[PDB]
Amino acid sequence: KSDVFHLGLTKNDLQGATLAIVPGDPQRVEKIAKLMDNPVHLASHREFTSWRAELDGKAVIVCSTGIGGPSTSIAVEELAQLGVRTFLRIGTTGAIQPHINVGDVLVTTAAVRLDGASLHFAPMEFPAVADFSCTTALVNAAKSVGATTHIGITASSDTFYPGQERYDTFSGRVVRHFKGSMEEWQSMGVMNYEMESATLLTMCASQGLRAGMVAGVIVNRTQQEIPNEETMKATESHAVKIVVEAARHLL
Amino acid sequence: KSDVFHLGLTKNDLQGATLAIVPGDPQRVEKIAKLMDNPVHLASHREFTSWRAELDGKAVIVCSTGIGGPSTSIAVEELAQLGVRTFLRIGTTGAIQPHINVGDVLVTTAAVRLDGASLHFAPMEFPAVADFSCTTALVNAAKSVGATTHIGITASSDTFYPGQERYDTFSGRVVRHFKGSMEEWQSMGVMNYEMESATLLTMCASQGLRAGMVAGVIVNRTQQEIPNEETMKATESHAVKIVVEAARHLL
Amino acid sequence: KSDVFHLGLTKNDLQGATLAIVPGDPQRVEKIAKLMDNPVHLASHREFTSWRAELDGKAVIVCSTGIGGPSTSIAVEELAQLGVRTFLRIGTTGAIQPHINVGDVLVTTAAVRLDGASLHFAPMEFPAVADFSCTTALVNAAKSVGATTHIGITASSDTFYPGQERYDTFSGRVVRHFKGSMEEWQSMGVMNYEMESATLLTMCASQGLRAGMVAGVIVNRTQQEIPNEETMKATESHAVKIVVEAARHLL
Amino acid sequence: KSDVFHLGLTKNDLQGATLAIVPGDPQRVEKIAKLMDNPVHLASHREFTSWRAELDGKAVIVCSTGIGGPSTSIAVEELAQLGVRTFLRIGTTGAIQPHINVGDVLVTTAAVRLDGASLHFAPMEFPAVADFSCTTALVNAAKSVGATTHIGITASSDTFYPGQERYDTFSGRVVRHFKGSMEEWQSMGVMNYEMESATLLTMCASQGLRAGMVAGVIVNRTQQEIPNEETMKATESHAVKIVVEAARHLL
Amino acid sequence: KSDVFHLGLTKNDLQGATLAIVPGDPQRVEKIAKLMDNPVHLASHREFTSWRAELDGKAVIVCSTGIGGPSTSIAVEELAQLGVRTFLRIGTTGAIQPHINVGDVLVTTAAVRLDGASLHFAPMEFPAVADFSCTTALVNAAKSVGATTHIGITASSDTFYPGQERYDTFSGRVVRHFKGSMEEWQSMGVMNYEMESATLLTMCASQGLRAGMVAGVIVNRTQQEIPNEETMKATESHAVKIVVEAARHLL
Amino acid sequence: KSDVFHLGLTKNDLQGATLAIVPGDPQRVEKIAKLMDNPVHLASHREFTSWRAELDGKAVIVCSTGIGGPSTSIAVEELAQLGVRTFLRIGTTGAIQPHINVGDVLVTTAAVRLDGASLHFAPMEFPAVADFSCTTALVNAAKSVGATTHIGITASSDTFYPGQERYDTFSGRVVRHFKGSMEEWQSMGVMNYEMESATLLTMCASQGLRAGMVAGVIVNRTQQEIPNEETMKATESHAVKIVVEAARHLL
Ligand code: NA
Ligand code: NA
Ligand code: NA
Repeated sequence: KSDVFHLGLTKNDLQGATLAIVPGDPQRVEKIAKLMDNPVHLASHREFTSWRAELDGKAVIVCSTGIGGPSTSIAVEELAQLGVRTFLRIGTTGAIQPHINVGDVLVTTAAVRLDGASLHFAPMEFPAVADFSCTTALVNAAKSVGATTHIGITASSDTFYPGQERYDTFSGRVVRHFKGSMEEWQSMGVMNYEMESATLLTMCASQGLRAGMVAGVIVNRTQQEIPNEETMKATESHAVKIVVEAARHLL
Repeated sequence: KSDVFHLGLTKNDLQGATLAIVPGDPQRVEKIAKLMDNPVHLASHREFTSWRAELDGKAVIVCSTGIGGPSTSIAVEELAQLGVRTFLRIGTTGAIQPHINVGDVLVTTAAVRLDGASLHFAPMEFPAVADFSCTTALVNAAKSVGATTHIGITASSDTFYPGQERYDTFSGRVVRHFKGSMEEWQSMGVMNYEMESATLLTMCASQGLRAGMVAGVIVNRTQQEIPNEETMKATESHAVKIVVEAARHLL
Repeated sequence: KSDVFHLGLTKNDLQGATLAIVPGDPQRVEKIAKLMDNPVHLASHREFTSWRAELDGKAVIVCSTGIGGPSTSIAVEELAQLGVRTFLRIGTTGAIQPHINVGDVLVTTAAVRLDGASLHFAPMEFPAVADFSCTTALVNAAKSVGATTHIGITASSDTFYPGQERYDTFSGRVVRHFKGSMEEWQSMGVMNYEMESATLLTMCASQGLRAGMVAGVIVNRTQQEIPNEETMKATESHAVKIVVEAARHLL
Repeated sequence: KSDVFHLGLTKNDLQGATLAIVPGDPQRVEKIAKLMDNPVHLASHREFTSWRAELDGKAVIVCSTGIGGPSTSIAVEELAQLGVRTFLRIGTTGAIQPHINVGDVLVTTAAVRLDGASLHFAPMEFPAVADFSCTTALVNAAKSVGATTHIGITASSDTFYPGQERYDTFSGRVVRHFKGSMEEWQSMGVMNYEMESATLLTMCASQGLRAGMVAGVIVNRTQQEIPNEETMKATESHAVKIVVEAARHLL
Repeated sequence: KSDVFHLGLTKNDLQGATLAIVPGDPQRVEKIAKLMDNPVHLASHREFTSWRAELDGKAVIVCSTGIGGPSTSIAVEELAQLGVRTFLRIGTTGAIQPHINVGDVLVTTAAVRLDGASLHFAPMEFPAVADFSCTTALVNAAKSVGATTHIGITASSDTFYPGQERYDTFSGRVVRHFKGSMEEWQSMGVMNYEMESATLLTMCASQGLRAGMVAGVIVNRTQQEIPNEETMKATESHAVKIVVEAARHLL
Repeated sequence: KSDVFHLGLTKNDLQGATLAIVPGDPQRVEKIAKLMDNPVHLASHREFTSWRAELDGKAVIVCSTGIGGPSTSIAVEELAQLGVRTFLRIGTTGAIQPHINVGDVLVTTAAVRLDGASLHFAPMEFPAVADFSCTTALVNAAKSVGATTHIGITASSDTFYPGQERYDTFSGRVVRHFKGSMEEWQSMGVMNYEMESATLLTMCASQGLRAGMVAGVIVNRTQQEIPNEETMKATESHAVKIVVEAARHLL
């Protein structure tokens, strides 16, 4: 009954939308859609919850990716089969540089490919680079709403734990290749870790699709505080504001 | 109030469970749990839906992993922090060998690592191999219900599309190293594709955890039919019966 | 005059044998054959000594592989051209885990591929995994004769010295990639080192042949004692008993 | 008497310059410098010819890199030791996409790393990405002079011949991994080949330096014409005007 | 009673020998030793048969390596522990270039590393190169007996079958990365295949030992004839005469 | 007007020359040519300065390569299109072994491939090995003029700074893969670092061209002195004498 294998959507469901905002968490989709006009629930299958809304009179889709490159790759492919050509990722993230503060915004120009799915689209030599128009719209949007913004490289990991050098785990073990890797990325000016951008950016850049990514900083691993839940939600809302404002300039 | 970062579970929720049945789809969790005694919904956050039930008087957890190694690695880690030591993967799958029929059951001895998350636990040379006791229990359980069973190697891909050499896609492109890859795996006796076992098996085998995997066949790509909804349901139930029977012998 | 390039055997020499027991040392072949009925010498060319015997009325071949993947790959290929479909490796080995004692038996489910010849059959991503029927027969055989058995992963090295992190050598040097590697394997639960199983298991698993491996523990590198020669021979004989008993269940 | 090993320059020679325009050809340096105020020849050693000039009252250096990552890496390092923090690459290039015409301008967002020197600064997974402020200034400058501009990915090769899949050569041979590579890059949206950007961008992005790249199109390999000398000169001047205008906004 | 783990030799057995002639086949050792003065059998264990003889009044050892890098690496290590510093490989080989005729002699300057054991001594980027003094002595010796000699690169494979692109095998399959590989080596001027030189040369070059290799051509795969037994014997003797003559100048 | 894309040369310019001496520095070419008869300037384009001269009545070309594999690869290809079949590299170099003294001569048998351009001609497994005739001529020439000569392996790096483990740099950073690499090469008997030989030797050895390399030692990194400029020039002249004398024996 669906037109795609996983999302549970038909072409008609999108009502001509060609831009998607793609958060990770299905439970966050509704909140984003409600910033815009006539928000409606389209489907919820597996980790993929999708809502439609209208932005300056144009249909947009908000669709969750789940955690990681593999589910992200399914969402992007199936949305592309449904007519989406522009993908904007919104998230919240840690930072790994001392000058980046909680509440700041990160716009990702390109990703360190510590994932597997990106390799299914392009060999490692190929850059996991964002579309310039999307990045520009995100930077301008952040400037417009008075954000403190950092623009640069993000490390994109297939794991939350060892790939980000976390040792407070069941085994306490980090495999050799990843032990000391965080210090390496820090030394090269990498801003932060997350888990989807290498796949998203590589997939889009090699498939004629436009992608960008913005995130709000909720923790800094170099001066690590327990996040205040109110502050997290405020930073999340701030990043969501930026991604929607950027989308307006990409329609 | 959660004891873990993603699953929204406490140690108390598990009531001493040390075995988890782990399907991919959150909506499949309830149906598996309800085959056992005193099933109770625990939590639903992101792609992770968890239920507790009782098997021969012992608590067991059913928890979804989402699609792909990255979310699987989070579920396994956090379940391990909550006391789970044995993980049984249940799924439905296609097959890529002519002798494997729809309705047959596949037990996976090891995976071809076409993923990224497995590398965050062990270098590529390390085998993505199942635990012998889990594999034995699954094979025995399949025999007990009179299944037609194939035991062998599964190719575990970070993508549904190019990594499984699908061409009916947005771009119709498959990157060089995956072009012709399906024929290679077929020639080497690989049974099927799926998207989580390389991570699950590598992780568990390198972290002192036990893992096995069973799947019901719903399609064969060498003799490809549209699956019948009734047949898929019966195959799902057949495979679920096998995984629960295996769990009985692993408590 | 021979039917194969290296083994010095004809098809008729095997008298219908479809199972081979494959030790490393040519000088050990006769001893194994003599456990069975009507043992006869077939050939001795290079490192390949072969004997025929009968097990429960069926011809079996015992053929040495020499040390390493390359000569093993020749033996397996040429035996396969002579009708052998099942290969059981028997050896004696060190262990690298504290809980494994001298005189214990190891059944290998899969190998860490620290060899070169396995790559000539399958890319690194492919698992060097044993056949489930062979592994089951070996586990059951070990259980039957009262062995203390460990089941799991073996590191399979192209060298005896640097690849197993031995420093009491001519140069005392271990190349960077291998320095500290033993600790890595130990941390991942690897049981032991040997030198042929990655090739044997990868070759067989990718070529439609069945293979398994059992070994007797003669030394433990974590609590390292000089082996008593009588104890070594007894452990060797015990492992040989197990491999022959397993073979009976694979005919 | 030089402050650096190769360039033959002193700190004093730069007169406080912190921005460099870096063409490949030493003979191109004078022409670029003479577009600005008070141009002066500084030094010529090996492939490194350097001139100083003034732009809006501020000192800027023009320095050639030679062909390839290795000489580029020397120039960037030694210029950084002399106070340069911003590097703008100017070149002329072919194109490999049908929609890109002779006389068009290419701004590079990131490079495919088909080089070796980039690996001496960051592992392959790290993106060879341009600085956002530099890329923005180049795009804005191109707009200011009314250029037809394409913004995207460039393939950066350590060779002119096999790495760009040229067959009209001494041997007519292209090694396996480069045979068919051009079609791969074309399918992934790559604009053009050149020979320095992977090193330049990776180096700068991992060392806290800012880099961008602009190039004028002189030939298109999908519709290959012999370039007219007059047209090439005009295109060179057009691109040089763009890089100088961008430099104005980066001082 | 042995001083080494595998060879069954004592320091005394060598009587001060510091040069070894190392054929692959244990049965070839006696014939080589008997060309020199006072030949004596030392030991035969596994694939390692050793004889001592005298050349211009000086002790030399002839010791077999078995097939492949792994057993070769054991022989070289243990001979080095027994005082051997110079290793001369003697073999017979096929050729893969049309200009190389049966009965010709090949002196190997370096090897293509299609093995695994070489990597246990040096990373892949390190050249599997022969010692200049050994190569010179072999070339001079070949000239002294009036050989037709080709000097160049040999491809050194961990397998006899797929790594040398043989298809007349059990499976008839050659894994992707070896399919078409022979044509690649031919185009690059590679003379021949064998199975030990990558390990021998890499090991020796990285461990302060001297190694060279000479081989007599018995077949040419571009103009493939069944070898005549008489011709092979003559070619063997011709090559053995060369290796002994070279040894004279390396004492 | 030129017959090649970069060198600015025609076939006639070479007057039948089939041997090239290839230094790095364009400003050094004239000095080398003037050792021979009738030296004349042919062209100076980019980093490629070429002079013709006559050696024992035969035309020879001296042509600079610039720094690095990429420009070297252009020079070699274009000279080959102009009829050059033999390439002799002359340089001055550091040494990394304690026994090598300033003023000594190094003849390179093969290179460690720490470059990128070599991979555009042959996969990493292929040896970056010099031609035996060229190496022999260089060794004999060094012996003839009373040089103190070391023959062996050179590490060939795409960078001057991090690839040779230099820390007195702008960032002071050396990427993980290269940190501690110098000690590794020293332990394997590598003589020295330079920047072009991996490309030159790999390219030539795989393309049917003959290449060799000789260098004068101007510094030893293990007992590091500031070079005396007079000593440097004398050592340079000594190495130039050797390369020209070798060329006489290769015509
Ligand atoms: Na997921
Ligand atoms: Na062997
Ligand atoms: Na250059």
